[PDB]
Amino acid sequence: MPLTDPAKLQIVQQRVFLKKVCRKCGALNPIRATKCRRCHSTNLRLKKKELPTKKG
Ligand SMILES: [Zn+2]
Repeated sequence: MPLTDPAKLQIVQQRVFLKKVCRKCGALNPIRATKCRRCHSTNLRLKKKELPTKKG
């Protein structure tokens, strides 16, 4: 991301798991966060992990 840190304790350092975006605000929280840092409503959805080519 535009904020290019060296390596936080997040998925920035080569992870296939994306971040979670609040379905209320659209606030994307770290995979470490338990809930939204906007409304604290625990209403987050992790972005489409997607697939490589086939299922598995
Ligand atoms: Zn929210």
